[PDB]
Amino acid sequence: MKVRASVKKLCRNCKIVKRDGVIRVICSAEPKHKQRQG
Amino acid sequence: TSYIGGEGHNLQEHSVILIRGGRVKDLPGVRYHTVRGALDCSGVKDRKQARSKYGVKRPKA
Amino acid sequence: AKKVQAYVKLQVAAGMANPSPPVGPALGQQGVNIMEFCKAFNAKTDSIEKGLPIPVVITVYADRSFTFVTKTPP
Amino acid sequence: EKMGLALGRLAKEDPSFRVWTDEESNQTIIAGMGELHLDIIVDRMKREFNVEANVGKPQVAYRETIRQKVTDVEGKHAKQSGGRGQYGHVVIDMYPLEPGSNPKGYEFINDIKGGVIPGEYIPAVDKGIQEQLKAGPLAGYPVVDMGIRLHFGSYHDVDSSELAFKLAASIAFKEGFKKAKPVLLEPIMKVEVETPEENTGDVIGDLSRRRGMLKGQESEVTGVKIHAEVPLSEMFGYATQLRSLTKGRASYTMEFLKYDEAPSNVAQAVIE
Amino acid sequence: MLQPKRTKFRKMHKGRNRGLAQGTDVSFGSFGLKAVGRGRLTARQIEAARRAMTRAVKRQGKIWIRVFPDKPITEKPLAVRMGKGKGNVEYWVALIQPGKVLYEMDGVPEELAREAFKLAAAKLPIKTTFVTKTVM
RNA sequence: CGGCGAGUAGCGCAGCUUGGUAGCGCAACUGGUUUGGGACCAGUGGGUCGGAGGUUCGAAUCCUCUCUCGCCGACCA
RNA sequence: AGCCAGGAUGUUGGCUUAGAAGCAGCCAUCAUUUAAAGAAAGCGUAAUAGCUCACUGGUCGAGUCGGCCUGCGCGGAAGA
Repeated sequence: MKVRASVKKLCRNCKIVKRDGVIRVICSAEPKHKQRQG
Repeated sequence: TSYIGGEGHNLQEHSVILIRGGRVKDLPGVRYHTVRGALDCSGVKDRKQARSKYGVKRPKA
Repeated sequence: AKKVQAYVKLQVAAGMANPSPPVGPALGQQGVNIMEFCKAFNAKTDSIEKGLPIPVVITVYADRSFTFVTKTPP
Repeated sequence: EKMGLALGRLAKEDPSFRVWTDEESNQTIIAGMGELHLDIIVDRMKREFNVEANVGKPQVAYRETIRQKVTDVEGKHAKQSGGRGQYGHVVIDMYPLEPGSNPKGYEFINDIKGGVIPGEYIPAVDKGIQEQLKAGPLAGYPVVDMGIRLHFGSYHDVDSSELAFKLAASIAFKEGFKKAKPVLLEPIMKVEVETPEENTGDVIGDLSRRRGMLKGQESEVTGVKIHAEVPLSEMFGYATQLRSLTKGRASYTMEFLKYDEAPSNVAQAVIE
Repeated sequence: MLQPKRTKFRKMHKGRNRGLAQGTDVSFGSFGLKAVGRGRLTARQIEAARRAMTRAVKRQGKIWIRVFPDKPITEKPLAVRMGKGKGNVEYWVALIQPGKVLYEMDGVPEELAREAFKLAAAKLPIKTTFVTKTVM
C-alpha cells in the first residue's frame, strides 16, 4: 500500500481519516489509492 | 563436392541426394555429377530433350 | 417512447443498399447483423430521398420486429 | 540428417502436422497446433528415435529501403598500376521508389547524354548491382526501392573493363547508399480474427500491445471479423497467448501484406 | 542553460547574502512567482524548472525569468588536499534575496496560472508563493 | 588528477626565437612519351594555421581560457 | 447534508473518414423543453448501454460554507 510521505486524495471516492493520529486515506472504488503515513 | 548440371536448382545444405561419378573437366576437384530428380532433388524443368537424364519426367503433351 | 431495449440511433445510409461497413457492427454488438438491417428498413424507406444522410432510430423490439423513429438529415 | 526424415515419418502420419523449410534462413518449420502438439513431437523424437533437438523461434527477412534522396555521389575506379588496368567512373543518382505496383524492388535507367559510357558496359556495370542486390549493407539482408538514374561516367579505351564497371559501380552504391540513409523493413502481416462476442475487448486490446492497429471489424452470428496490420515478428505462437483469453474460441488467418517501417528499438536488434 | 557570456573574471569571492530583495514585484506581466526563502538558485534549476513549467502552458501565454545566474561557483575535485590554489568554476548560481519575483507570466488566466507555478515551485529549493500585479 | 610540446593543403613534415609574405616533397589532376600501362619531363588547383576570445595599426605568429593527442611519473609507509 | 423524483431534445454535434455516441484527442463550448440539465466533474465503454454529480422542486428543520493570515501540535524520523 502506498506509504507516501504526503498522502492526498487521488479521486473523489477517496476519503480522509485520522486513525491513531496517523493520517490514512481510503478509497472504495480503486484500492490503489489506499495509503497511510501522511 | 559435386556439380549441379541444370538451369536453376533449389538444393541447399540438407536432404540427402543420390550422388554418382563423373569428372566435369571444368573444375579442379569437381569429379562427381549430382543426381537430379532423384532422392531429395527435384530435377530441372524447361527441358524435354534428353529427359532420361536430368530427371525430367515425360511431358504430358 | 422507450429506453435501450435492443434499439439504436445510427446509420444514415438509405440508398447505398446493404449499409454494412461503417455501421453494421456499431449496433451489431447485440446482433443486428447486416441481413435483417435493411430489408424491413428499406421497405419503409420507400417514401423519401436516398443518397442523403438519413439518420434512423433502429427500434428493434424484444420480438425482433421494428418500426422506426428515424429522422431526416440532422 | 537422420532428424529431418525422422519427422517426415511422423509428418505424414499426422495430417495436421507439417514441416516447411526456412528458405531465407535455411532452417526448418515444425507446423503444430499448440503446446501439446509441439511437446510430444519433441519427445516422440526424443525417446522413440533417441534424437535430441532444441525448440527455437522462427526467423524473418528484414529487407531495406532508402527514405531520402542521394545527390549524385560517384564511384570511379582505376586499378591500373601496370598491365591491363581496371577503369570505370560511375556517378549516379539512386532514389526511394514507392513500394507500389511495379514488381521488383529497384529501378534502373540511363542518363548519359553523350553516350560517354559506350554501350556494352551499361548492362555489364549493372549486373554487379543486379548481383549486389541479393543483400543490403545496412543489415546484411536484401534491399528494395532503388530509383537509380545514371548521371554520368568516363573510362579508358582498352583498359576500362567490365570487371571494373561491375566493381566501380558497387562503390558508387555504397557511398550512394550512405547518402540516402535507408532503414529496415519487416514483414507486416494482414491478420483477421474471429472473437466470440465478449473477449473481443481483450483481443483488440491485445493487438494494441502487439503494435497492430484497428483497421476494420464487423460483428456476426457469434463472432466478429477483426482486421489489423501487425509485423510477423510480434506473432510468435499467437494461439497460446490467444486461446488463453477467449476460452480458445477465436479463429485467425494470417496473410502477408507488405513490408514497412522498422522502428528505433526494433532497428537495432539487427545486431550480430 | 543560462550562463553568462564572456564575463570579466573566472572566479568571484564567496560573499554573504544578508539583505532583503530589491527586484520587488510584478513589473512585466500579470502573475508572478515570488520567493519567500533565501537561497543560491543554481543555473541548472532555473532552466530545468522552467521547461518544467512551459509544458503546462502548452503554447499560450508568455513566460519570463526575472533572474540570471551571473555568479560562478568554485568547487574542488575529489581527494584534493586543502589549498594548492583556488578551485574550478564548476557551475553558476544566482543568489536570491527574499522577496524577489522569479517568474512573471501573462496570457492564460488565474486558474491555469496557479498551476504552472505550482509545478515549477516544486523543482526549486526555496519556499515560494503567488503574487499579483496591483495598481501601483 | 599537472605538465612540456607539439597541432600548419588529402598525407607526412618547414616557417614560430624577433608579429608584417603561408613553404619541402609525395598524392589527386593536365599534357607530353610509349600500341597501351609503369616510370619519367614541364605546369595548375589545392590550407588561410584545431577553436573561442583578447591585446596590436596588423595575430599562423604573443598570451589566457576550453579542446585534441603523443611521451614523461602518479611516490615513501 | 440526508432522505426523494428528475437530470432529458435536436446531437452518432464535426474531423484524423482507423472506433471514438456528453466523456482518446483536438475546435466549437449552440439552442431548445426549460423547475432546471454542462454539446459535461467522475466510474464505465472494443465502441454503445450502464451507474452518479453538476443544477432544479417534496419532506425536513436549525445555522452553515468557503478561501486567507498567524499560535501551539502530528507525520516525515532506522544502527550497532
